[PDB]
Amino acid sequence: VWVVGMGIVMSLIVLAIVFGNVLVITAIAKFERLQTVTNYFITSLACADLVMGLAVVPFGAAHILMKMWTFGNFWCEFWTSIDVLCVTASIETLCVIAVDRYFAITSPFKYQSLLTKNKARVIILMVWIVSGLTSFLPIQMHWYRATHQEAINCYAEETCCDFFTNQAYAIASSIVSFYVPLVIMVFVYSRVFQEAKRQLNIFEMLRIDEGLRLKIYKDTEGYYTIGIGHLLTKSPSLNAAKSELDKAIGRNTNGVITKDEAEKLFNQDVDAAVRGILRNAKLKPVYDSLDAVRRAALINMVFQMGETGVAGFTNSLRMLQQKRWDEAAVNLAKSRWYNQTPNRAKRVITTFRTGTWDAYKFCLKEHKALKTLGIIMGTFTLCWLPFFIVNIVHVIQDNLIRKEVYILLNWIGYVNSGFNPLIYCRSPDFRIAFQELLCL
Ligand SMILES: CNC(=O)[C@H](Cc1cccc(Br)c1)NC(=O)[C@H](Cc1ccc(C(N)=O)cc1)NC(=O)[C@@H](c1ccccc1)C1CCCCC1
Ligand SMILES: CC(C)CCC[C@@H](C)[C@H]1CC[C@H]2[C@@H]3CC=C4C[C@@H](O)CC[C@]4(C)[C@H]3CC[C@]12C
Ligand SMILES: CC(C)CCC[C@@H](C)[C@H]1CC[C@H]2[C@@H]3CC=C4C[C@@H](O)CC[C@]4(C)[C@H]3CC[C@]12C
Ligand SMILES: CC(C)NC[C@H](O)COc1cccc2[nH]c3ccccc3c12
Repeated sequence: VWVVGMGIVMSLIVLAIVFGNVLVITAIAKFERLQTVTNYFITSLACADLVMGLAVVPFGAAHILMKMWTFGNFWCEFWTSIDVLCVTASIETLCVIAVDRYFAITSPFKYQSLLTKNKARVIILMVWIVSGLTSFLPIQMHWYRATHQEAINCYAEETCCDFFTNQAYAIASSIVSFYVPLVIMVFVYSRVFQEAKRQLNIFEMLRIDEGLRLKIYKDTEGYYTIGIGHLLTKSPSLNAAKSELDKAIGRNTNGVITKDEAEKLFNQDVDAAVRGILRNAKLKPVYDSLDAVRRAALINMVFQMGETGVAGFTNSLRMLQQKRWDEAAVNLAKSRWYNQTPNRAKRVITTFRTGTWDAYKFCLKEHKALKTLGIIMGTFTLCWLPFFIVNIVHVIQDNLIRKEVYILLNWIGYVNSGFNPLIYCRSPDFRIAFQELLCL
């Protein structure tokens, strides 16, 4: 009675997919900084969604509104071949991203790919080549067709294009195209989240709660600071901070250093804090009585307040040595250090209390980047898994699943093509990128 409301919602979906994915593709094409191995795979993923929104979803909406197929038999064997192609090439790309992110975090070059940009193009071509054989060869050679009468009536009729497949195809094609790359993706990327948390480091811990500024700034106390929380001087003079900066770097800096020399200062200060923990008589027994995680929290305090200041927590150092983490967490809260900087002290106290990195989960920028990739994979799973689960259940018990439920679940996977550009807005780098492109 009212197909307009359904038709308008469908028209807004096609527009959101074409606009959103062309926006992602152009950002990677125009900006030199975005040319990376991951964004190459993002382009392959965005191209799959673009062909989805151009050549698949519009004809799928016309098929629903007209209750028939008005584009002929040739286009539908193609429309179905393209539809299966974009879903296969999407899950395989995600599987390649999860595997590529695994080797990046297990390598010494943490968060950086072991592939060159030319190898990434070779993998993408192979992905579409293998996906092309999986999607086109069964459809064009008619390896999918069923044998019953209702299916043969739809094949011989040009105005009917319901996707009837035999049970062997619906079982095999779902497993080889979707389930196998999905299970590998979920398993491998589950390990990336484990390694990111397990390989969490005091150098990344201090980077999180003190940031990085390669130009001179003032900290919460007003003192001049540069790098990763490297105190230059407590004097209000700016030449004094600049003069002390030149002595540490060995160069007239004018208050500006690079990241290569900012980390060298950071590595010096961390070693200075550790060397001060071992020399101090009060901190030495506590440090030897701690695991690697709680050792990092103790160096975090010494990094911020100095060796003499951390030794002042007389009671807290008793119980951190006495393995009584919960009691030490309360005394650490009752301190000027908690009142001064509570968000940092909260993360340190939690580290002392739980002995884990729960307070620094997804705080590092690279770990934020890995979380968004997890949302792309998780949302893709939630949108297509009900459809593919119903595929298998329909094969076992044929009478159970109606086509109204089948089309509904298929379109939940259809709207997934527009979610990727929205999820990429979690990145400040794409956010700046599309602001430039949209001229905002
Ligand atoms: C070595 N070169 C880099 O690392 C450049 C450098 C850079 C920085 C700032 C502006 C520009 Br222009 C370029 N960063 C980039 O290439 C960023 C790095 C990044 C930063 C923060 C986050 C997060 N928190 O989710 C995520 C990634 N990549 C991205 O955003 C990409 C991306 C991939 C996966 C999830 C979300 C975003 C693309 C999203 C879609 C369009 C194109 C980007
Ligand atoms: C038969 C028709 C309908 C299917 C459409 C196939 C198209 C969209 C496929 C075929 C080859 C694919 C390309 C293969 C290699 C690359 C290199 C990479 O840096 C960006 C993506 C890009 C450029 C792919 C995008 C999608 C692609 C162009
Ligand atoms: C296949 C038919 C039916 C639909 C239209 C296909 C379009 C969307 C495909 C075919 C080839 C694709 C291109 C292949 C290669 C590149 C280079 C890359 O650096 C940016 C994306 C870009 C430029 C792709 C954009 C999308 C593209 C033009
Ligand atoms: C309107 C119909 C044609 N749409 C198809 C789905 O969007 C995507 O379907 C699949 C993608 C990848 C592998 C697949 N194996 C199948 C077996 C039966 C039905 C769909 C699929 C399928």
